Amino acid sequence: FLNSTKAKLLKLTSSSIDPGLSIKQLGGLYINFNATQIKEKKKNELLQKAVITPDFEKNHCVPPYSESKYQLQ
Amino acid sequence: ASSQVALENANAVSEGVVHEDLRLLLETHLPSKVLLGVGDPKIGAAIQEEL
Amino acid sequence: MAEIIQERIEDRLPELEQLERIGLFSHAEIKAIIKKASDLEYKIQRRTLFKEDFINYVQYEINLLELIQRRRTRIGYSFKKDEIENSIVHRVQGVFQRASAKWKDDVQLWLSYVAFCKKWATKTRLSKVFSAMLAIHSNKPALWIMAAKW
Amino acid sequence: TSLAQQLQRLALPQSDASLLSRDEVASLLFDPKEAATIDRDTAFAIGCTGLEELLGIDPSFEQFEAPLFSQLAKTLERSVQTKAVNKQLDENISLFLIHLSPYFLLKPAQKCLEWLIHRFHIHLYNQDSLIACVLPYHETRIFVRVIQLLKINNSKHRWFWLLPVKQSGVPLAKGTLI
Amino acid sequence: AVAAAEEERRLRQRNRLRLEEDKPAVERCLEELVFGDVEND
Amino acid sequence: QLVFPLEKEEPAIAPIEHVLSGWKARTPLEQEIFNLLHKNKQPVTDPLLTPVEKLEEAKMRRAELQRARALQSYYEAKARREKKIKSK
RNA sequence: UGAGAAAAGCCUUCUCUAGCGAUC
Repeated sequence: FLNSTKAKLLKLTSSSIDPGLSIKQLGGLYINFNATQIKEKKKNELLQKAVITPDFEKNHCVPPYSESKYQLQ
Repeated sequence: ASSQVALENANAVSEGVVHEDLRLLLETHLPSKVLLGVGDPKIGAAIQEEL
Repeated sequence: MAEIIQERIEDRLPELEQLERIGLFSHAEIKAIIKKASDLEYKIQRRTLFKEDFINYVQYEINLLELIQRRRTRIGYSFKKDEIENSIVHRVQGVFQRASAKWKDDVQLWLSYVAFCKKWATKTRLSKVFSAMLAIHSNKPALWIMAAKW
Repeated sequence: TSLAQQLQRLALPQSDASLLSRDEVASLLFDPKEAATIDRDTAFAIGCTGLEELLGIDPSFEQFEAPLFSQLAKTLERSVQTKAVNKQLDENISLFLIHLSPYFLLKPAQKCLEWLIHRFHIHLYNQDSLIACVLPYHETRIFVRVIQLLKINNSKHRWFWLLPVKQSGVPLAKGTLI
Repeated sequence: AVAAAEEERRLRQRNRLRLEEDKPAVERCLEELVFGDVEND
Repeated sequence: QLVFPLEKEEPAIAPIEHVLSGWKARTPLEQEIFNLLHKNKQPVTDPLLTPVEKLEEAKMRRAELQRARALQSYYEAKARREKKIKSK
């Protein structure tokens, strides 16, 4: 897709025009055109925001699972 | 591009003259019967003389 | 809420019923397509918007287009391209335009839009895309080269 | 309260209130406020990642790819199907939890358990299997979280004696177990 | 025009028959994306 | 339904080729390339891609447009020929 | 003032802003 021209099919020049940046250097295209990177990031960011943390075994009392709104206020 | 470029444009805007960067943007993306809105009457006359 | 989504599903209905006319798709397949299209439509019409929903919508329509393309060769039916394929391509172009308007700074979305325009869209539509790209991203020399290369 | 006793005895996991609303969501890994903002795709991705990590350590998990960690399991919801389907699901979940029990302290097992809780609501339908899976680790805090997932408030419930470790957030003592 | 419509109905049945007997492996990958994996029996 | 004002409005986004006409030359690089082209026959812009504001010079220009259209068909036909070979 | 007065824990009904959404 990045370099697939019809001039490549019908040879008219020795070499083609080179763009400095490539798809592989970047993150890559968001969609597939034949027979995911944001999904791992969303999974990894969600994983970092978890109640189970380092020193979870260290704490003596587990924080309560749920609180009523009145107690939180 | 840089802070020195920004300082040059700031002086030109204050004096009311058209900088080369400003004309580069205006000539490229404006079709050529066109209404242009500017905040300064002095820069408006200068643009109308150049373009 | 569901009024805009309902408008879009009723807009999607005629090509589905034409596909049922073709024999390309069965009635249960049409029902499943309607269900998944509604499910994907509900995500992109919310007050809180994310880019991955637009990406999933575009990918689903691309997959549907590929499936239709594969089945038409086996059937041998080449009529009524404009009723179905052009409508789907127009809807995908509208989705891309909304996504690019919402997120201008993302170059990857712009390049995906360019790729889809190359594969499925008229050359003048791709011509309009480059002008929109170079208008706000004129500080990147590589984008100038890509437009000149095409 | 005689009507109230009859109604509370007539309650069933199928007619739970949380099935019909998203105000509260039960989650092993997240607090309910953040857990109510998670799409099914994200939880499915976490479960698949956990199972893929588990496959490296132990191969024999591959048989759980199809019935529990596939698209068919993604679309399936227990309440819609009959009792035979629920019984087969119970057998599959019990087998998978038996396989999970050695690796429960590891994170991929926690991810798989989170996906199971999100999709099949095993804290309501498979209390005994979950307790059997988590019981040998009663000295840990993740055990306290799993107990906090369950609802054991009624004094006539089988697991009522596990109530304080839910209310106070402390591990179960071995003397009480004995 | 009724006989013409009856001719088209069998044509739909003939096209529907041919698309179901033989399916390549690539197509089955596509159908799960487009239709999902739902069993109602 | 009646829409006011009655006069029609052009589409919002110009498709590049229309924009290319508006630019002129001020850089010394452009001046030399501009000068060398007009002393010879080669045009600055593509006639078919770039529209112009709606005697003999018009007739020969029309012949130039017909030839330019002829080359585009010739390149497409040659592109079709190699595509058929690769399909085989 | 006079379902006296005072304090704690649960449901019900509702009020304000503030972002966010309207770009195809």
